[PDB]
Amino acid sequence: ASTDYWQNWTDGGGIVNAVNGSGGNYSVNWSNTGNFVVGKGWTTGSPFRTINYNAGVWAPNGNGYLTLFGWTRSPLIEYYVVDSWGTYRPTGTYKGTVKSDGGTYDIYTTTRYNAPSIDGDRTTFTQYWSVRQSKRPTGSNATITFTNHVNAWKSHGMNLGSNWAYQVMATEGYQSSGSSNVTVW
Repeated sequence: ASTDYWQNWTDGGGIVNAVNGSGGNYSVNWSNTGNFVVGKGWTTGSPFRTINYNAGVWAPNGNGYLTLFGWTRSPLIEYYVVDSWGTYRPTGTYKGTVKSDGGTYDIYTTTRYNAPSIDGDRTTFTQYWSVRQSKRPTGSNATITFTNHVNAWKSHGMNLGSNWAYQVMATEGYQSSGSSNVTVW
């Protein structure tokens, strides 16, 4: 499907060279950054969407995530479906696991305090995570059947908001360097 949203946010630290390529393709070169999130997807997320992607390049030199990323409002929730990472595997409060698209993911919840949110400014919000137990190989056509995650989360009392914001396959980094090239559809 044609992506219609381009996500390019940085807290201003270091170098983040994000390129908005043709179609659903994008690339990022980053160096000694603070926190940043880049990716392509849809302006309005959906719990029934099936995300396809191919990371032709996934080379983080430190903390970085290759992950589905999105937000909902009412309540304000940031969610993730992490397929690969760099030197640090994200974790939090363990809830359970979910099997989807050939992999097994751990379900976690965390909370951010006085952190930047989608609406700008700072606030406290909850984060929902699905983190693969082992890194998913890249360079191949991968699929993320989001409904499986949404349903698994629901079974653990992890309900998303009623107002859906953007939903994208992104590259997120934190005080690191690296490169990535991803195509989303």
